[PDB]
Amino acid sequence: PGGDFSDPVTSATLGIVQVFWGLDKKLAQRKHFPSVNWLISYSKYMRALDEYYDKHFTEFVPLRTKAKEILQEEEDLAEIVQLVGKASLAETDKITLEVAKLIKDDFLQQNGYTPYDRFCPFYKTVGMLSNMIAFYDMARRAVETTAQSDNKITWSIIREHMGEILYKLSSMKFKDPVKDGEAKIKADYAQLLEDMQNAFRSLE
Amino acid sequence: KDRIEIFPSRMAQTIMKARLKGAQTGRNLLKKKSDALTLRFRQILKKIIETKMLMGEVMREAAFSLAEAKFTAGDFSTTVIQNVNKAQVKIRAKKDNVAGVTLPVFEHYHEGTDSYELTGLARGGEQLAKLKRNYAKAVELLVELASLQTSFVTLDEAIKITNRRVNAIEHVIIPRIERTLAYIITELDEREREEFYRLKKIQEKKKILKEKS
Amino acid sequence: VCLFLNLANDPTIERIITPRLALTTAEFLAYQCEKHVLVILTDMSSYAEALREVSAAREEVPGRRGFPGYMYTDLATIYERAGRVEGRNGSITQIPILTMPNDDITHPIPDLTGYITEGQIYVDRQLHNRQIYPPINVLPSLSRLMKSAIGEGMTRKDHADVSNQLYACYAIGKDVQAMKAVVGEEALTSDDLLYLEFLQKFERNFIAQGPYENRTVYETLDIGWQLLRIFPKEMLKRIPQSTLSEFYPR
Amino acid sequence: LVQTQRLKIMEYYEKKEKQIEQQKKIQMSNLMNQARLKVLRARDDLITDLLNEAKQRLSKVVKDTTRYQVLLDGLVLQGLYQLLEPRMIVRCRKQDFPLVKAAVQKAIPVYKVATKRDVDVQIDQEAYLPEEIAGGVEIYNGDRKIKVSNTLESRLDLIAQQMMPEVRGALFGANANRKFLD
Repeated sequence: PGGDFSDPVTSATLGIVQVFWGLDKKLAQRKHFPSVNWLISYSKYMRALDEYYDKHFTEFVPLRTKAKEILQEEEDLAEIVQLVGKASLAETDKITLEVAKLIKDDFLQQNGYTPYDRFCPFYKTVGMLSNMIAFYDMARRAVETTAQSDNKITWSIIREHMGEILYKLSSMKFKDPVKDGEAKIKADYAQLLEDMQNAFRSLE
Repeated sequence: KDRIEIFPSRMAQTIMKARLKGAQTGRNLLKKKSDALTLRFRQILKKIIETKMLMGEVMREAAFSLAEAKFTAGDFSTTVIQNVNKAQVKIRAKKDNVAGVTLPVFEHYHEGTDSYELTGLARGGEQLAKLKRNYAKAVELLVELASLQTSFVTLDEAIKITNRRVNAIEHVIIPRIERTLAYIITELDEREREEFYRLKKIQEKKKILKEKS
Repeated sequence: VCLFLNLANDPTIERIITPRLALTTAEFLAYQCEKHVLVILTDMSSYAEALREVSAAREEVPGRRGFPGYMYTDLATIYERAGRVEGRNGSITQIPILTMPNDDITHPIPDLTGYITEGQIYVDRQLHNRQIYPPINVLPSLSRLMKSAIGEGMTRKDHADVSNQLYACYAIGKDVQAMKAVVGEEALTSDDLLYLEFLQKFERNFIAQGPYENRTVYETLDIGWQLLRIFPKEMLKRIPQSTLSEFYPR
Repeated sequence: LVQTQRLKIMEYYEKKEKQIEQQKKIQMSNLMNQARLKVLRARDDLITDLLNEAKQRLSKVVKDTTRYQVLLDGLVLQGLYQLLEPRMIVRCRKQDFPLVKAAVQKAIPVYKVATKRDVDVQIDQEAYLPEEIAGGVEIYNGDRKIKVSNTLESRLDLIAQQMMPEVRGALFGANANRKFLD
């Protein structure tokens, strides 16, 4: 009756089912479409699927462990980002608000009538997260080894320098999975990784 | 003013338990954001009286040079008030925040003009530069005192607003959400009690139907 | 282990004789065969949803929050089947498990469990989202008989003084954890950095275990000491000085 | 860094070596588990065949008559005391009609001195107990709505299940760890 777990029907379903694709009404006017919450939504089929992911895909569970965490560290920052407002902040937190923003508009963002976002194949789904987590860990490894030595950097020297890298990392959701070939999409995500391994070596 | 308008139900109990809990998290920010601003507010008072005692020194040691131009050059005050066009020290403003509120702080600047490079060319100009060094490192101090009393009155106004906003939750908002909670747990005890009797009364009417048979 | 599995699609009367089959087996095994039995009752809030269903299908009238009026002396017939006994070498220690609906504590299933049982454990949600296993909160949790299960000749001599020292430094860090966001990193001293560097290693080494790593209690103190070496001996206030001389320098 | 590129490969082959050694203990645990079950089934088979010998030694008494007429005095009067209806009806086998009838006739006065009741108890000559049973009777009430199974196969089933602690204590020894009984 308005999005609660107090009524006897919603609370006595979550004691029975294993997947909860928890949707809210506050997170609907963003034109996000779905209204995914990803804080109260769970899935208890992660232990049963540790054999399918490790055999057929063999890489995905540590990226899924990290990608659920980056969207969680953003939440416990965002109450202070509203009230205090980005003034005296660490620079490892500015990664997990800009890389975390890149997930929330280019990975968990959909629109269902479009010729690229009515089907999302899973090899392209792990192909998009294979680059986004690599950009997060390379932004973290840059900011922690260049924290004391000489010419300490922030994020705001990278996003101005690497603005063309953040276009290819934002134009993965707009590649059509239907017209393009099956292997036409992984090579584009494997050629982009060397435009993400060489690009950081242009700053250091 | 005494209750937030809602009617007692099971769902409306969890929403006024969440809004109370969603207010206690706001006060927990503002209870310590004021003290974090008060943590910087004591240190400016732990700087302003210490800087004021250096002000009593520099205006003596440079004031012990005021004779060291006047025992030598006599009176030269008609030079400094009739021969001046452009000063040397400039002031540029700089913002430098603490904890969500900004603080405008004064910064030194070095213009490159002086209308006093040929002063003392007749009798002596070496004793003037002894005073001139002694007064310039007063302005190299008094730009820090003038920046310290201007970050005082920015943290003096931002603390006296946050408090009126921790107290506006402690004494206005959160007691109103608590008193409507103590009315939902009361009026729903009443709706269970009137349905205690009604579920009991239909049971005796089933017993009247069974002793007939 | 002797496993009693009562399903959800099985009858709701068979859920009410399930913890009574398990506790009569435990009272044979302990008070007549002198074993030490640990009795784990999983989801005791699902017992009380089957007791409320069996009660209303017995044509009884419900009590407070719809639960039966005898709910205090119905859980007590389950929970109070515990403890050691005089003249026998066995015991029964119970670990109930609850599911609080809407994280409510004034619900009558956690209200009466906290009314008969001694302490709580408090699996936390803000640790499960941050990917910590097991997600057990320390700050609200409590064992009311913990001061008798520890000590010399039971666990080890410093188990009292280590635990309340890690409890203080977990609380002082979590204030610094929120305070760091308010003022920033450049405004924290070399005191509030020892508590945020401990806090990154208390959650990922003491709390974090992994599901197959049986840390014995002699190894949960050496874990607990090599976090207490991030601080010098001038900072550890909860530990008395006699065992600080015996356990800190290694 | 030559140290570092060993360990990132070593962690891919300490992880595989922690895996199969876990896979070794699953095989040893799945076989020790069915070890206790296969030996618990070889304790159940010895019991369910001990009752088969008590089902065949039971039918070596129904061949007798001087030891079975005195038994059928028990089983009928045990049923006429359970029902206590003013008109009961006794079922039996085909060839066991006189041993039931001579047990009924000795019972109705012995009933009446013990209960102060009157009965019209008569033997059903239309429907028989099936001959594959091992003896005994069944006593109905007047309109055959409450029945008492006092056959010998349903008496051995009731007796033996309430003697299963005692036959276990005598066959397989005492419990080596059970100190008390209360």
